[PDB]
Amino acid sequence: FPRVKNWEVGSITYDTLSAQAQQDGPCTPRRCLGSLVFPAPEQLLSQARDFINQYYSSIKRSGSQAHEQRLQEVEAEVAATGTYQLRESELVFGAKQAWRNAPRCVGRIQWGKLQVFDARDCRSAQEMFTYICNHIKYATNRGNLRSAITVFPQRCPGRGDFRIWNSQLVRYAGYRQQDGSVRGDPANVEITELCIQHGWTPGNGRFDVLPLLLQAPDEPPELFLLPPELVLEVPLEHPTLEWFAALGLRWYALPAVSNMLLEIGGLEFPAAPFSGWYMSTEIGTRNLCDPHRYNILEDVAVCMDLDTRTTSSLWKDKAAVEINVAVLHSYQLAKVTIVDHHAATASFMKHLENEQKARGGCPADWAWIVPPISGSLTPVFHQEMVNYFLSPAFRYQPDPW
Amino acid sequence: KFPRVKNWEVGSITYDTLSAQAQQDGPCTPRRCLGSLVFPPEQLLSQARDFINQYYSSIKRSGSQAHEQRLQEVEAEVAATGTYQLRESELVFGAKQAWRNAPRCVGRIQWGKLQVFDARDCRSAQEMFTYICNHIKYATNRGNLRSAITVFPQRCPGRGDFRIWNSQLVRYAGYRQQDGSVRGDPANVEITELCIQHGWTPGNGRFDVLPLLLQAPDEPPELFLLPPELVLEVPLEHPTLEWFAALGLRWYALPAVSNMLLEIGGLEFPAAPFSGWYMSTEIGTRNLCDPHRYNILEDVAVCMDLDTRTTSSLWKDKAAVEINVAVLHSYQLAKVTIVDHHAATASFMKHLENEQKARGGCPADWAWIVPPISGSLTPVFHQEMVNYFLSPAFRYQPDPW
Ligand code: HEM
Ligand code: HEM
Ligand SMILES: Cc1cc(N)nc(-c2cc(CN(C)C)cc(F)c2F)c1
Ligand SMILES: Cc1cc(N)nc(-c2cc(CN(C)C)cc(F)c2F)c1
Ligand SMILES: C[C@H](O)[C@H](O)[C@H]1CNc2nc(N)[nH]c(=O)c2N1
Ligand SMILES: C[C@H](O)[C@H](O)[C@H]1CNc2nc(N)[nH]c(=O)c2N1
Ligand SMILES: [Cl-]
Ligand SMILES: [Cl-]
Ligand SMILES: [Gd+3]
Ligand SMILES: [Gd+3]
Ligand SMILES: [Gd+3]
Ligand SMILES: [Zn+2]
Repeated sequence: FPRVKNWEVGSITYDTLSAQAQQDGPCTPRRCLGSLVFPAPEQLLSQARDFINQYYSSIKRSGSQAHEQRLQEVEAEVAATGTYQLRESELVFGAKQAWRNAPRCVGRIQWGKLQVFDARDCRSAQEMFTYICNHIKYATNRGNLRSAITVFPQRCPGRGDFRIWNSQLVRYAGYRQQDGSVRGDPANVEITELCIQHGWTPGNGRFDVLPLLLQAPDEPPELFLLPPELVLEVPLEHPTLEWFAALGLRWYALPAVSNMLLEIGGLEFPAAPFSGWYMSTEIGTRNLCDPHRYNILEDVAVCMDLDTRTTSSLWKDKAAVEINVAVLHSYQLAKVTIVDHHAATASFMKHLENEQKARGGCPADWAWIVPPISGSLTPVFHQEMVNYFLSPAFRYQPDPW
Repeated sequence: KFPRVKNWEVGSITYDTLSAQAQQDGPCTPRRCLGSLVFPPEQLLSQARDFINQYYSSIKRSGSQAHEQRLQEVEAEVAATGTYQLRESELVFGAKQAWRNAPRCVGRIQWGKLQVFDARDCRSAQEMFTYICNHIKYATNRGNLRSAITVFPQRCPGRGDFRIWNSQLVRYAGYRQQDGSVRGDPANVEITELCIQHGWTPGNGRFDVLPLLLQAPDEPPELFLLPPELVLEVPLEHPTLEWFAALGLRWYALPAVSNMLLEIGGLEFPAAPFSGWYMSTEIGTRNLCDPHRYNILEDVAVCMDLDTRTTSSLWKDKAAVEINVAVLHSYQLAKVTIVDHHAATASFMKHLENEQKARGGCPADWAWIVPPISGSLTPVFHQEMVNYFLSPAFRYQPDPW
């Protein structure tokens, strides 16, 4: 078992949980690919049997009558139907484990506090849309955000997939420009083009909320506009730099990932959007300061009267810190849940300790856990981590187009 | 078998064909990634053969004249003596290649400009001290730093090793207390306790330069007071924060690692101190602000009148940036070579493109290349990287006790 050192404290643990890692990752003893972003009945039975084992351990009924009977129930169903159905309590437990197991999520101290909406009876894209609106309404909760997931019907033989084509429920349009630039969010150029191609009349602002493209099985995707009142947003201002408000920047309250696959016990839910709340660096650092995103860093630094002609002034670092301050101030002013990178990483350390006692380790992707600014100022920088895949899990999946 | 690697800023794709040559297995497996961990008889001929082939290809002389001839003499040397000695030019080429191959080094754009001092005819700590002193004075060069490595005699059985006991040639003392805690540098509490144990008169301050412990084969170590005019230091001041000087902070000009083991063509050099020049985050962020190092971050924030009562004021981030400003300002005013993390990472990207063409890839350790502040503000953050082991190499080794 790998030994894991924390260099700030000097302490040492062994990740015995990694030994149970089911699926395989991208590294070998020849070479590490840790930094890469994107790395049959008997085998369904095998995954199902293991998850069922997990569930019955969690309810302190391991090896019980009910446990054996559920094993045989799942075997009979797979033999007879090629698949099987989760009980509602198993789905709730599966969804929480998927969050708990997500190595790149720094917010996992909260994994047990998750609201699971069971939309496995959903029938169409219209019903899907209503479920999604209710998720957004509940999660947003007028700024006091609540973690949630809505699970749409599972992949099953004979029918197509439910799919949300959008990568998040709230996304700003990215318009390819006259001269070749992008107006709005460049991360969303492709989904923006798909939306117009599917009948959306575009806007031309920098913060135009996209419609949803919702796909029912064996159906073309269907365009749905979100009611403006469900989409809570936060104008960005800076507590001391009054000119900052004249940038006209905004961001939305709810981070709701909608393009990932939820796998539980070998069953695959290709549509299962989940939401929590933002860590301020996602917005302040990545969304606003990535060169390939809104790319405001230089314009802010010029306004700050920094010397932008030499890197050694650290104008980039200074302007990025004030952009992050503005995000935190703006969300607190608006009374919208947000966490800074110091508090989030400090809570993730408590998660790693809880997980050490509970399971013998914690799958964690150092390069995603450490924030994109002030890395070594946070405790996770000095924490060695073991990255591996546990199931239940959220997986990436191809775009449906 | 050739890992695809993407740069997410530009969207460009390369393939790392050089990874196919990786000899020494790393710590990662398909089951788990350990990339974030700091520290994870005639086989000598295959390593020697391989390194000689490397030498002659780099000078367009493969399969010709001196190549075969040199292949035979290394065979003969090992057959007769059980080892071999490097040609001077091979020693030069090997040191440069070990630097070039160092995955954690962001400064490898400089890898072709390296001054190699050949101390292979050394004997006794007194002689080492003279070599180390020539190195320091040459490398320092009145602040116009020049990269340099002094190569002490190789290892052979029956005879003990040459070892420099200090991790670096310049280290500040760490003195324990009537209460456990440390005055000075806590990274060096241990070598400070050894020097004191071996007869050194300790100081009282927080920036006392430690003396050297130099070890000849099979002889106990000898203390050596470094010539005080040979240790160039920089008192730290801030361009606009006048009180920053009064904090009494200093750092030394020359980063000279003196505990790593140079391996070329199967031969091992336990004493081969290499030096270059600092990247400013090394001092301003890690050495001064790590909680287990000088841990000055809150002291500067108090002086800046920052709100240390909430993490969301980003007082840690603001103080951090100013400390880094003060390092860059002080070193520039003292006319001592230094490179900020923006310039350094931009040059590393240049290096990768150079190495893609010259060798089909480059071993890079993402967690070490990305700077410890403002990570995603540098281009290397957005570059996927492949980590693997090539020879010749700088390898870690046990403390000589
Ligand atoms: C409650 C507060 C939450 C916080 C503060 C938080 C924080 C984060 C952050 C900062 C990331 C990195 C995203 C990026 O850099 O693009 C992330 C990734 C992730 N989070 Fe969390 N999250 C929260 C809630 C949730 C919930 C409720 C779930 C699922 C039920 C979840 C599952 C995931 C997954 C699967 C990823 C990986 C996404 C990927 O690989 O691209 N998170 N989280
Ligand atoms: C010329 C300017 C140079 C710069 C700016 C530079 C920069 C750096 C930095 C920032 C690190 C990370 C070390 C740490 O965080 O503790 C590093 C590591 C390293 N450097 Fe360079 N370096 C330079 C020259 C050299 C030279 C001349 C050599 C050898 C001949 C070298 C070999 C290494 C090695 C082996 C490591 C890995 C050490 C470790 O893993 O702790 N560097 N370098
Ligand atoms: C539930 C949740 C909470 C949170 N705070 N972030 C995310 C999250 C965000 C992004 C967008 N990035 C460009 C920032 C990408 C992902 F893959 C995520 F998982 C998800
Ligand atoms: C030649 C060279 C140049 C440079 N800029 N740094 C280093 C360097 C520094 C440290 C100390 N760290 C705690 C910061 C550790 C290492 F292993 C290094 F290699 C070496
Ligand atoms: C190429 C590199 O792996 C990539 O930029 C990663 C690094 N770490 C990250 N970490 C988080 N949290 N989010 C990200 O998008 C990334 N991107
Ligand atoms: C645990 C983690 O791997 C460790 O703190 C590493 C991360 N990256 C680093 N990068 C550099 N350049 N130097 C370091 O000491 C470290 N420490
Ligand atoms: Cl986002
Ligand atoms: Cl150092
Ligand atoms: Gd004002
Ligand atoms: Gd303008
Ligand atoms: Gd006062
Ligand atoms: Zn790895």
